[PDB]
Amino acid sequence: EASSTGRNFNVEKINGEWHTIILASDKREKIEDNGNFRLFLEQIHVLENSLVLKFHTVRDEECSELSMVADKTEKAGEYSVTYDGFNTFTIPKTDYDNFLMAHLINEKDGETFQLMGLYGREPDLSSDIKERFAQLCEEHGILRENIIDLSNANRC
Ligand SMILES: CCC(=O)CCC(C)(C)O
Repeated sequence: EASSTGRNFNVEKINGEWHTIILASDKREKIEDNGNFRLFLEQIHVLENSLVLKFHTVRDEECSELSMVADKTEKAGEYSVTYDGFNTFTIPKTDYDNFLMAHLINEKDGETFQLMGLYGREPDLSSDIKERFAQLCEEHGILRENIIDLSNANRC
């Protein structure tokens, strides 16, 4: 297990397929049925100073491809991407082969909100990992009512 902000982090290892398992935010509407941030990650392609992120959005079961590139910032293990405002994110924890936890801060017109996600190499993860994710969300001030499990709706 490693953190993108640590020194033993090997970016190249998060390359490949991933799935959105759980999404959480202190701004629930952002990840609800019609939210701009209810994104289902499909793949991460690691570049020297960037990350190519491929997702799909869903509207009444219809899926649409979406891609974007996040660039490294001045801070180690942190990336930024423009999407409905300015976003910076880090990877507080991942084991490379099974799960990945992300933490993002969005700033738009003086307004801010944070989003945290749990991603898996498989379309679902154990309840222990999910609970461990819920505990990290708590530490960031995000309550369970604002945590949404999408493991049963992440496929097209
Ligand atoms: C605009 C980019 C996102 O919402 C999701 C970022 C990750 C996959 C890092 O959590």
